[PDB]
Amino acid sequence: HMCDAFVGTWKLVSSENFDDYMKEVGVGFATRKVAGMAKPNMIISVNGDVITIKSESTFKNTEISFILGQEFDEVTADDRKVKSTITLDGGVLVHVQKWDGKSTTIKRKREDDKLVVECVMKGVTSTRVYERA
Ligand SMILES: O=C([O-])c1cc(C2CCCCC2)ccc1O
Repeated sequence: HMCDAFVGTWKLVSSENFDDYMKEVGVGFATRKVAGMAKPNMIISVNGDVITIKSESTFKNTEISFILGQEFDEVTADDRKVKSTITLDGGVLVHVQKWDGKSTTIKRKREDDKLVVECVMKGVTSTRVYERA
């Protein structure tokens, strides 16, 4: 019952500063333009202790599965090879990615009927709001 309020299928409804976030992370121009245009569906599910997050769009379809607090190796949609740990902190899913001595944090929060995603790198924040599909 750890992530009950996050489970379901979610669709992007608004975005702010996403280009700038992608630039901070090091994403190249063509990828930023195509990924920025994406309208992803985020599908979150839980089976026992294993959480699965899928992100589907015309840009890329990705899937991660994990156990809270347990590190994994992930290839991101922009093809970074990162070491990721996802934890629950005060009801917020906190996803930290480390690679090449850099770090970024992606927080997912339930706020009213929305799932709000905040992506942060070096003072550059992007806010992505999803609603139930
Ligand atoms: O679409 C999203 O909402 C979303 C996308 C990403 C990555 C996409 C590829 C480039 C780096 C960011 C990270 C978190 C997100 O929440």
